[PDB]
Amino acid sequence: ALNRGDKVRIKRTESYWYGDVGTVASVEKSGILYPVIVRFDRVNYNGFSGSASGVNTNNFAENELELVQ
Amino acid sequence: MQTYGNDTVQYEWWAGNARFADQSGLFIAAHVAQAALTAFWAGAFTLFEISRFDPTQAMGDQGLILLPHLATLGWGVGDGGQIVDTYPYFVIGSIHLIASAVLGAGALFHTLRAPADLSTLKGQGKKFHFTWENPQQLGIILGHHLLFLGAGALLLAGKAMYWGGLYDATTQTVRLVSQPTLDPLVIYGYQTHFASISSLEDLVGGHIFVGFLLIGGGIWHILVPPLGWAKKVLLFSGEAILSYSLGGIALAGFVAAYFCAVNTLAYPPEFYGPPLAIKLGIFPYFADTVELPMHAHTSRAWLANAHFFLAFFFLQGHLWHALRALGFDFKRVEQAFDSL
Amino acid sequence: ANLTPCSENPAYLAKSKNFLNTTNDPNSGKIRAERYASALCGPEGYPHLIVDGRFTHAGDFLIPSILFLYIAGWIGWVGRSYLIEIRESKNPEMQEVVINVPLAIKKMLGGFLWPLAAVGEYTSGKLVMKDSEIPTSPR
Amino acid sequence: KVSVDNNPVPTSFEKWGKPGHFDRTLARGPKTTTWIWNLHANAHDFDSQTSDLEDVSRKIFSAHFGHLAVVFVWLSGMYFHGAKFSNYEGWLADPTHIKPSAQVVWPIVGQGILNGDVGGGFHGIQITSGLFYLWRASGFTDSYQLYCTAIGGLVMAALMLFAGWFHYHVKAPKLEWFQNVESMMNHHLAGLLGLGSLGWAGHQIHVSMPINKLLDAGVAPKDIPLPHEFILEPSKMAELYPSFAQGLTPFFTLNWGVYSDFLTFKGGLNPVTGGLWLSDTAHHHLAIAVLFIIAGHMYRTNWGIGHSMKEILEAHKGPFTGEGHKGLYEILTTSWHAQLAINLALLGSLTIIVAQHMYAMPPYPYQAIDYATQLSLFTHHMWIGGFLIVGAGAHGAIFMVRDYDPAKNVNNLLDRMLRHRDAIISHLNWVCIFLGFHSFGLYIHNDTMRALGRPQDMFSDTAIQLQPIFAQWVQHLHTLAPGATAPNALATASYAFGGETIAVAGKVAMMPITLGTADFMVHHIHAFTIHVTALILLKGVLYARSSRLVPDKANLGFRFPCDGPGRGGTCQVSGWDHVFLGLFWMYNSLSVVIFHFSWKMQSDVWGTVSPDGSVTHVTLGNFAQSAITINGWLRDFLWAQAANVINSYGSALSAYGIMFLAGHFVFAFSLMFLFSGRGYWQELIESIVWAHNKLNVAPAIQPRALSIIQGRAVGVAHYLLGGIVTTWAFFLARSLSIG
Amino acid sequence: MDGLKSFLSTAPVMIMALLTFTAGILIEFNRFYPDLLFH
Ligand code: CLA
Ligand code: CLA
Ligand code: CLA
Ligand code: CLA
Ligand SMILES: CC1=C(/C=C/C(C)=C/C=C/C(C)=C/C=C/C=C(C)/C=C/C=C(C)/C=C/C2=C(C)CCCC2(C)C)C(C)(C)CCC1
Ligand SMILES: CC1=C(/C=C/C(C)=C/C=C/C(C)=C\C=C\C=C(C)\C=C\C=C(C)\C=C\C2=C(C)CCCC2(C)C)C(C)(C)CCC1
Ligand SMILES: CC1=C(C/C=C(\C)CCC[C@H](C)CCC[C@H](C)CCCC(C)C)C(=O)c2ccccc2C1=O
Ligand code: SF4
Repeated sequence: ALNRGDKVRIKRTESYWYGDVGTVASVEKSGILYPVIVRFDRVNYNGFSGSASGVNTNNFAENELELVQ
Repeated sequence: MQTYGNDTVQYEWWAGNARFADQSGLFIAAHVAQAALTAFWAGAFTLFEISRFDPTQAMGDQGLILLPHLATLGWGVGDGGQIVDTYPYFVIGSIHLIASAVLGAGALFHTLRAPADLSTLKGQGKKFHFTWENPQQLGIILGHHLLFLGAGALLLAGKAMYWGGLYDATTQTVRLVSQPTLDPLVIYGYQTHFASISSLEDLVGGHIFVGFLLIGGGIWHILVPPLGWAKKVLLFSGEAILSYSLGGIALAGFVAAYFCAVNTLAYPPEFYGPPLAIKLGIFPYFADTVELPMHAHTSRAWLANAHFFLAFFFLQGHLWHALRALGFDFKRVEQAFDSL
Repeated sequence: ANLTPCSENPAYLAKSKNFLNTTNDPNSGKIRAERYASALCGPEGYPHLIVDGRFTHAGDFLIPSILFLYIAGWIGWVGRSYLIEIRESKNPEMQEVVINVPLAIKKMLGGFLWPLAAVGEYTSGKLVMKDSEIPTSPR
Repeated sequence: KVSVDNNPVPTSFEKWGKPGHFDRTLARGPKTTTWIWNLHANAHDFDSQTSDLEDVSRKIFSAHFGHLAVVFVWLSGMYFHGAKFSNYEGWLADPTHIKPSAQVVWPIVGQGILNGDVGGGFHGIQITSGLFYLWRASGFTDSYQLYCTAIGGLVMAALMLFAGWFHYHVKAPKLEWFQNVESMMNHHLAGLLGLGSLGWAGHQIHVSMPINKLLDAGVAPKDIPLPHEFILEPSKMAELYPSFAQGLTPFFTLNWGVYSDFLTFKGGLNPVTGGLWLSDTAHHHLAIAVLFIIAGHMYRTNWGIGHSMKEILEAHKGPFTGEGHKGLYEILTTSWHAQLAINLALLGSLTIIVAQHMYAMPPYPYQAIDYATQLSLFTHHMWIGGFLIVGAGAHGAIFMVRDYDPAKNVNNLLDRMLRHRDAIISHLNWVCIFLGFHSFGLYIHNDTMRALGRPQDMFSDTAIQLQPIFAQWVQHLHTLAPGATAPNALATASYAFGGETIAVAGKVAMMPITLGTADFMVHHIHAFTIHVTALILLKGVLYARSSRLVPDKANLGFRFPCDGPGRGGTCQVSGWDHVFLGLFWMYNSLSVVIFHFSWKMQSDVWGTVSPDGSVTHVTLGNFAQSAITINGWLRDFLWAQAANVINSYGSALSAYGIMFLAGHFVFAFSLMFLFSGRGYWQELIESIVWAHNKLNVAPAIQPRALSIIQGRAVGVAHYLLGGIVTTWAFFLARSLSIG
Repeated sequence: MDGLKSFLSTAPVMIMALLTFTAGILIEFNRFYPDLLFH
């Protein structure tokens, strides 16, 4: 139950962004497990060694997100 | 300011003094704060020079800058160029210190209590309101400053004649100079050897002549408004009058730097050190004939070189502001390099 | 203390007659020899430093100590608040790679109010972040 | 045949404020701090930015002009420091006694003690580069000629910078101008090497010969005629040599035998000044000029005559070699990395040849007397040569990964050599292990025989002696050469093979170097380490395409850390990591080579001389029976000769002590990057990001640890820097203490 | 020169100008007042 562009804190407890805020880019349709597309500004450890950047967008669930707006 | 369009202009903090150049009260406040800073430097540094003075040595070798400026007027000078009693230097230093205190108090008064523009006043404050476009009020301010400089020249004249005695390099005593020169033809002829005059009566005669000339210019500028022949040739803005004043003070600094290094009676050789030699290396500086041990220089060298370099950079400040007053963009010179 | 002062130490008085000139001033070793006379030396002739906190030797330690504690705090505050004012302009990455040098010069000049600003930021809560909104690592 | 495009790239300063524009993944944005290291790791990778063979080639050409500006401003700094802040005219007044110094230090923090008394009242730091003897060989007299040479060098530095801007942004050449490789080869042969050798032959005839002749006669400074006065008055040149009255006319009628009084074949050394004869080197440079310009017309460009190299490579094919060199002309004119590997290999071996020739035939006046100049010039050129050979092993692998197209070269020498990579490497490491046991286990064996108190079972000369008979026979042939196999030569090629002891100013220039069994063992040590470095680099070249462990190595790139922890583990498998290992092995090889040089030359060659003919050396002949032990290499060389670095405080050689300890520091600092891996430091840096996020000071540039290749690169860089700085400080402080 | 002001304000040139200014004032303070172990 989130909009498209609201700040939300993550409570994944196993991700790189754990406690960092993110903007919900889109919420997909129901039925799937992790529909909440969340984008961040800080990239994670991703890619091969010596890569210039990583990824920021990620599919998250609903019950592990704390809305801060 | 110039304001080549964009009437509501915003300056950043590194040009932060350009923000109050249109307003009136802060324009008074910053300048009287600056005059408070000059009076503070004068009084506090002649006190600091009394604090670091040794009578067992000569004067100009130890960096004595303000005490020779007071001893040329002959306040606490004894015999043979020796200073044994320094009361009036401390007196004039305390006078300048309390004068700086009251000038800074007036500066903070005009910053805080007096408003920005003097057009919102009702009584005498509305008469002091000025704008950079009407030249009449600027002429009134111009004439009153002319009158005050003439009054200062008359006070120096009274110090030379009645209020005390000056100092000479011939007898090396005080001298109550009376009966100066009265002829203006020889003053017209003094445009060639003004550096070495070698007579104090001619000095006080030139001072009373330039003082009466200043009073004449003052009453002339108060009496008549500025005419229309100069308004077609002189620009009327803040930076224009800033440019004219900057060129004037740069020329005055060059003249004072020439006067310091070569004179002998307005700068005595026992107070400022020996007269200098104009030596051009990369830039024309002023070198001494003898060399001081601890890489040191006399007061004449410091005064002449500092006033020369400050006059040079004030000439380039006049150049910057005068090209700014003529409509030049100054990112046009960056756009000329970028088009290339 | 068991250390003799340099005003009467025999090894220091034997070693001060030939102190080497460091700078181009030819009397630099002699003025160093009379500058280090106030300090105390051991049995070798070298000036030791009492660091216990007693103020009679505070010129050995405490007087430069707080001097550095100004300048480091100055650098720290200039490095901190500048990051805050590039937390958003349009993109902080290029403003960290190339420097917004008028903003940097503004912070570099204004950094001499750093300890009062530090107590102000500590009281306003904008110095120390909360223990829950910080991106911690998983246990 | 000139093909130039006009204005390909606009000159603009706006691209300078956007770092990382040359690569596609760097110009997006610095999201992570590793982008910064990538900005320096791909700044010269011009093959990864452009992929059209025309933009990269003009980028290389302008980069050559920029580097040439760097060398010209460096050479200008050498001549300017020799002009203004040196004692070149003072050293020229008295070359034997006082010592050269071309750097004065500002006394600020007590470093005025570095300005030691080098002789004649002048203070400063004594130079060991020895370009003063270069200047006396060229013919410099006063400091004004060095000053005008520095001014002309700075003029040509700005001229090369303007040529770089002109050849990239105004008039840049096309790809066919670069691929004219036969015109490039014969122009570089004749017009660059041969024409430059003819220019220096003319300078050695007119300037270097008469000035050094009257300086060997004993003419004081401010009494030598100016170098142009010999041309302006040929009588002053004709009174020194009788053949100059004959004029140019015997040269054209092939009457060269009357030129024999000033183009001699003396050889050996000059007994007055302790260097090569200037008439010998003048005749030498003239002969090299003639042979190079003759060889500078071999390749056809426009006039039909000449060898195009394509059918040269077509014609060489044998039974073992299949199709021969069919395809290599298309390889070496379409890939810059193969040309870089060949040129770095041959420039590295050239620089090592330069070091191995500039110690037994000292070409400069008073160079062999100054031991610090001789030792520093030897070891520095040894290190530059070994570095460039490792770069050959690098760019061979880069050619294999990104510039090797297997469809064009089928059954040629490159394909056949890649087809039996196991039969090459499995014999190369066998001879590595055989040399390793038979050059190091000999050292362990007589170390143990000396430690067990039985010296009759060692490998000494009094013990079981391994006499190097082949080089001793070669020395016998070089001693017997002048008069039998070189009849117009008076002296030998050098006095290191065999002959008299050359003494100049109380010191020894060059005496014959006998080769005992210690030289046998240390030469096999040298051949062993050369074989191992030529194993790591060669198996980085051959195994860069694919393998049996990982057969997908070409698609992963040249510079990748690993394939993963699988197959037991595949870390350090790329062609880059073989260069990373070969750099340490070049360090070990050249350290032992310059150690053998320094100890043998200061135990059997150098030292003072006595008027009755007896020679006393610096270490009194330790290399005979004490260079065969590891404890002998430690006690008598690394402990005894390091005392001049240790006990030199409060003196002129005081900076070398705090460079000795500095080099030990950078070695020990390199071990942190070499031993540890990235993921520890990533797990620690993220905790420091937590401690920054607690105070809201965490940077928006994401701070994270170095890459794995970056960690190995900074480890090998600090290792080689620390070891070379330690050896530099030790060699300079020792050989400046011994004179 | 709209790009020269950005190139002179990159991180290496600004940190080199700041370290040159810091080393300059440190060397000048150590020339006019040398050998200060304490206060
Ligand atoms: C009569 C004196 C006078 C006055 C009233 C002004 C007034 C003004 N000038 Mg200015 N100027 C002057 C002299 C003067 N100038 C001289 C002599 C020069 C030549 C060096 C300049 C060069 C100059 C430039 C290049 C610019 C101005 C600008 C300006 C305007 C913005 C306010 C400002 O200066 O920024 C506030 C002042 C500061 C922040 C000070 C800067 C800090 C300096 C670098 C440190 C001081 C240097 C040094 C330590 C001084 C001590 C010397 C020695 C004892 C060691 C303002 C109207 C600016 C303008 O028109 O833009 C709107 C502008 O770009 N001026
Ligand atoms: C100016 C920004 C800044 C600030 C405020 C801090 C503040 C802090 N750092 Mg730190 N750090 C910085 C930059 C900064 N760091 C940088 C750039 C690096 C990479 C070299 C580090 C590496 C680092 C490590 C490895 C550690 C800290 C730690 C700490 C904390 C303890 C104090 C300390 O040891 O600092 C001392 C600072 C250093 C040793 C390195 C900084 C040295 C540079 C020269 C300071 C200036 C940086 C920058 C150029 C200035 C920007 C000015 C701006 C106008 C552009 C403290 C919160 C420690 C910690 O976790 O505490 C719990 C710790 O272990 N820092
Ligand atoms: C003719 C000489 C020459 C030329 C043109 C090249 C050219 C090239 N090499 Mg290369 N190389 C050479 C010699 C040469 N090399 C030699 C002799 C070696 C053996 C050491 C190597 C080893 C080598 C490796 C291992 C790699 C390259 C790579 C590359 C390519 C990219 C360069 C790059 O990103 O570095 C940009 C420049 C730098 C990173 C600067 C390096 C700074 C060094 C490490 C420190 C210098 C220490 C200094 C002297 C001491 C003082 C510093 C301090 C104490 C004050 C480029 C085509 C890379 C490549 O192709 O990857 C795909 C690559 O990975 N080269
Ligand atoms: C001092 C430490 C050390 C030693 C001894 C070696 C030794 C060796 N390295 Mg090596 N290496 C080292 C450090 C060392 N490395 C480091 C730091 C690096 C980092 C860059 C490398 C990188 C490296 C590479 C990249 C390669 C080697 C290779 C080799 C082998 C070459 C063959 C040889 O010399 O014959 C064998 C010589 C010895 C074993 C030393 C002699 C010792 C005596 C004679 C043997 C003991 C006698 C007897 C067995 C004792 C019996 C007692 C009983 C109780 C067992 C050799 C085993 C190469 C290899 O293995 O292929 C050929 C190879 O390719 N090394
Ligand atoms: C910046 C600014 C400004 C300005 C200001 C100013 C610049 C000020 C100045 C001021 C001043 C500058 C003041 C002064 C003061 C003074 C004082 C403070 C004094 C005191 C002294 C004393 C008290 C002394 C005493 C004594 C005596 C009398 C004698 C005996 C001894 C003794 C020495 C003790 C303004 C606001 C506009 C605006 C904003 C910014
Ligand atoms: C006096 C003395 C002493 C003592 C000392 C002590 C004992 C110390 C302690 C210490 C401690 C017990 C400390 C604590 C601390 C804690 C904390 C908690 C801290 C805080 C910090 C922070 C928070 C930071 C911040 C900042 C600043 C301030 C600036 C810059 C920026 C930053 C952010 C970095 C001694 C004996 C040595 C000697 C004598 C003298
Ligand atoms: C310490 C370490 C790190 C951490 C490396 C870091 C944090 C790099 C440190 C760089 C700092 C910022 C120093 C800057 C480097 C130079 C001193 C810059 C020169 C600046 C002057 C000219 C002013 C690794 O990432 C690593 C990776 C793989 C194997 C081993 C290691 C490893 O040992
Ligand atoms: S240890 Fe490192 S380099 Fe080796 S396989 Fe694992 S990840 Fe790759």
